[PDB]
Amino acid sequence: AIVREPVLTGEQAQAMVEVVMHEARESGHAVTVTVVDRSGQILAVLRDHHAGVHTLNASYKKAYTAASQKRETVAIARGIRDGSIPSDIRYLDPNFSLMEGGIPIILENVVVGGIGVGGAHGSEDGRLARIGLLVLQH
Amino acid sequence: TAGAIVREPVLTGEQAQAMVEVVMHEARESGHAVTVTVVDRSGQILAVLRDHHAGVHTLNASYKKAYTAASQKRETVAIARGIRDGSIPSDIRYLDPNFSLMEGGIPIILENVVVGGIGVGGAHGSEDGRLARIGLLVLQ
Amino acid sequence: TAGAIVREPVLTGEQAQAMVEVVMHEARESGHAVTVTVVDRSGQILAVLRDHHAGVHTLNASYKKAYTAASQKRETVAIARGIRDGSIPSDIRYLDPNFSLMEGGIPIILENVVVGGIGVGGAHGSEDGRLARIGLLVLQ
Amino acid sequence: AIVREPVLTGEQAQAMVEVVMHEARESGHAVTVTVVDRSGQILAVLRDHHAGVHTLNASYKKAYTAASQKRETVAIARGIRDGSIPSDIRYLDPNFSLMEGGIPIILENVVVGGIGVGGAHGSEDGRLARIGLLVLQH
Amino acid sequence: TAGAIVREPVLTGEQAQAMVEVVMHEARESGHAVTVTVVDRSGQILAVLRDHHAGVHTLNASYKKAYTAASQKRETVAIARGIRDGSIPSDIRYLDPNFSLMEGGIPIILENVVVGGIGVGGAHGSEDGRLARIGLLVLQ
Amino acid sequence: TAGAIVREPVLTGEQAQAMVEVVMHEARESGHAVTVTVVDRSGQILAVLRDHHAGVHTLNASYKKAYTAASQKRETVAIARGIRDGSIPSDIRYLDPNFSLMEGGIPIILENVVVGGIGVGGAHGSEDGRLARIGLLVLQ
Amino acid sequence: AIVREPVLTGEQAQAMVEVVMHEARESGHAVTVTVVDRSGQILAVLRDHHAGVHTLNASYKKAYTAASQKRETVAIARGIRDGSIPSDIRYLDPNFSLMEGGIPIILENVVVGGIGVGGAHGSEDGRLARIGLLVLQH
Amino acid sequence: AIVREPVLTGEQAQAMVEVVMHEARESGHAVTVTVVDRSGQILAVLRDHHAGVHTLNASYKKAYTAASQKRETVAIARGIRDGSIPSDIRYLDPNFSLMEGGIPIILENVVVGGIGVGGAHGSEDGRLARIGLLVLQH
Repeated sequence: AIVREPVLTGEQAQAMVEVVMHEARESGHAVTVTVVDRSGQILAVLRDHHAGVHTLNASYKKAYTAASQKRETVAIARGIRDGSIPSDIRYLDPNFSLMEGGIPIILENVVVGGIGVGGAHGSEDGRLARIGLLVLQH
Repeated sequence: TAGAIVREPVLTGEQAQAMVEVVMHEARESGHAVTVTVVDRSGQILAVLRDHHAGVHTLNASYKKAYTAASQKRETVAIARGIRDGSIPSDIRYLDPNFSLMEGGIPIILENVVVGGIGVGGAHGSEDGRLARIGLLVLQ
Repeated sequence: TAGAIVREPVLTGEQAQAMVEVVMHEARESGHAVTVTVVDRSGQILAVLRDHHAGVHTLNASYKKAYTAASQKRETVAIARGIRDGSIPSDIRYLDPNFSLMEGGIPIILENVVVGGIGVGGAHGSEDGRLARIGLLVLQ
Repeated sequence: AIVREPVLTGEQAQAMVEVVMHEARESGHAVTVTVVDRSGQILAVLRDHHAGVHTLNASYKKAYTAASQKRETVAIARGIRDGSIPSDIRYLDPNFSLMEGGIPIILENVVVGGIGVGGAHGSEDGRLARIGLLVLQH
Repeated sequence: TAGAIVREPVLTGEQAQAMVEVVMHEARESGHAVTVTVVDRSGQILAVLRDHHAGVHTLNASYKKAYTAASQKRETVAIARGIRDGSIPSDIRYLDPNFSLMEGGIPIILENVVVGGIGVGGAHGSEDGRLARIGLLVLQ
Repeated sequence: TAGAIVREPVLTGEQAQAMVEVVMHEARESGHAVTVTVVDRSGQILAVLRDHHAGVHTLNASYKKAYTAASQKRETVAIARGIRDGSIPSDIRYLDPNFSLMEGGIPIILENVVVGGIGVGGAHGSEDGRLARIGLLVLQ
Repeated sequence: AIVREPVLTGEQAQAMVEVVMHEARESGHAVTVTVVDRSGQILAVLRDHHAGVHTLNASYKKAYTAASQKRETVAIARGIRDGSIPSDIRYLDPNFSLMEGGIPIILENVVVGGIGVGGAHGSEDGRLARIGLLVLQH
Repeated sequence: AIVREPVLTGEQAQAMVEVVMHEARESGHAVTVTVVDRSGQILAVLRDHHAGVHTLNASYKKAYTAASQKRETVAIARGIRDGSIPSDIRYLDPNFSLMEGGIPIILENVVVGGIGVGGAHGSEDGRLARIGLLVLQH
């Protein structure tokens, strides 16, 4: 039969990046935020004019990784460090980043995409990404 | 800004698998050595089957056609005809490195939503299209 | 050899964000499913918004148009017309893998300096250009 | 003179991926399985609609690696860990993955391709890949 | 589903080596600076020899021709002629990034099975084809 | 098989530097915003200078022209003219991803040996060629 | 309103690479020096005819990395080694190099690009890059 | 003035690969040997029909690395291991491999290219590469 599941909308992606960039302004950070769809393809990007261009790749990779692994990128890093996850996870996919700041996006229990932030270093990247995610509480 | 949760059909792995299986059966019965590729709605592979006597280029050909049909929401043969009749600019060829405007890609539609694409390469022209259409039949 | 420090306008993240927001609003009001991309003057993305019903190719299409307009300092539609009228050699198509000579990219200018480019894909031809122009209006 | 060797057929590749996806259903995992030919080029791929897109790369890389190295990817990982294999093996080829789940395919003592599975983590990836391989017992 | 074990000829490293050696000898005797490339049936290199006075582009040219001939199972010159006479759509050019539809690639056949391809670049047109054919002679 | 040691001229870093310096001086005096690129005989960069008002595409344009001229051992403008007059097949465009058959690349020759290539982009057509030629003058 | 900031000029990039190559001559090293703009795109490259072609990539990556991270590449290496920076910083961007020899270029307190040197190994690469940077004192 | 230096000829590259493949036959190994020019661009490749396709990349990367670094790839590996070479050398260039089997080619004291072998594992790769190099004694 035909399976129906939530799909992450352009409007939802836009709302997330807008909130993240507002918070990044407030905290004085120069970042990029990226939201990807279920299959890792971009729905939204916003970059600050003082954010280095690496933050485009950092944020995309984190979003992609979280969307595909269905776990926060920080958790994967923690898992390699404590020996529970093989370190070769790093090389599984050229779009992988295990730096903190990627979070999976779930709607009605289905993974529908990912959000990633780069430019503020790990802790703040994670804090900002979470603020984006929380726009979609349901 | 965010709006409501939107739910849409999803092309399942089982559906993609059934499509490639029926296409390969028809290709063998018809005398063609092909690759058939099914992609999701974002152009990412769900299924590939290649005949060992199909050239490796058919991996690229079938993928590109499937990608193109999914993204353009049109059959690749229709785009080819639009380029020829001047209704579509020829520079469409260079818009995306995964584009192929050769016959054999068809969008996959469930409940009026484009959920993916199917592409076939190796059967030359019209037979790639016929084979791709065979794949769609398994969803009916 | 080095000369003096030169200061020029910078397209801000806020400006790029405002541009993509207004373009997406207009696209939805107009009946188009698009991606809009804004790049800095070196062709590196500042902002992207994509409609979930816009094909993934529109990511590439909009980026390429934005890149092309920023680098060439001309609207992509003007380049397309120059190729057609013979004033621009067709091999311009192959000069850079990020080039698209299809309508919908426009340079972004502040205080007479090209500071970036905007590109739109998914609305077919003239509407991509109209939408890109809407983005420029937010800077005025 | 002219050397003749087995060649992995499309039918064989198809049979392997079908069995793997059946078993993955039964075990409740969302994976991709990929089979490659002797020269690392795809013959078959099947992905579950809940499997992240990284599993395309993971499964391909594992299949490619096993086909070219003529050993299971898990064995290479084990060998780096115990110091018998130099760690720079990781960077020899951009298609390499030393994550468990790639197995070489042998017919009549000749390496004819590789099978790889990604999406279930190492142990289950290996279990699933083996089920695929066993279709070709002779 | 799996069927029987199928055995086919394999182009050996010794055969590929002999082919490139004879082609380079003929090229030097003929006044050409070339690269000759032999690929296996999946388009992966078995042998390359380049003259130090052959431009590096001849690495790409010879590889692409060898790949194309192996995958298409036809001489690249035959494909070029089909594009010109309208029997082959020109978009074949974009189906695979390793395609070259310029003369100089020929499929390698052993016991009626395509086992690889040979390509030559640097001798311009018909001489690339003649040189590629010289390589085939060593298998007889 | 190996033969004798062969010695040939080498384009030095100092020579490549002098070439790009003189080209940039002439470009500024002439009213052009360009990139000039010099490559070694294997197509690998020795020198690049870009004007901050030259679009980033000129990095690719100048490199491709320099590469093409070094590898083909001909001026890119001569290749462009050969395509137009039918003496060179148009598929030369797809032989190598670093090819540009637009005017502005010239081979660099020392003691009758091609030792590299120079390419210029950003000055449109004939001025790219004139600027590239200025670079050659510093070797005399 | 409209923000105005310094932009690294072609003339400035040229002056930097000329000075670096003069010093490299004097010290007997075969290097490449690369200068990139604010967004990591090349403004200048000079390579010695005895410098290996890897120095093109080395110098570019170092320049890019320094421009985007706003810190010297040597500092990032030091930070991974002492545990203050997560090692996965290495994989954030395919243009990253944490080898010594990249330095950010600042004009009037704004990061406007990066300079990188490769071919002399770390210490000398750093020394040469600094000589380039010092051309722009203000 | 005009500098003249040796250039590695096609004939020299051919002679090297022929000797290596003869020795590989004799030793029962399935390898690829690659010779690159001064700027890392291929002059010769020979692969055995039982050598995995990764050996194309392995041999090229080793040849490229040795040509550009002007030292054997085994030496670089040794140097990272003993702490004399920073480990980030691995990421300087996408064509780098620090696996044993790459050797620089020198003519009249000038580095003119590199030879690399892959498929026999490190020690034998190095032994085979050396046999190739020795064709050019002068």
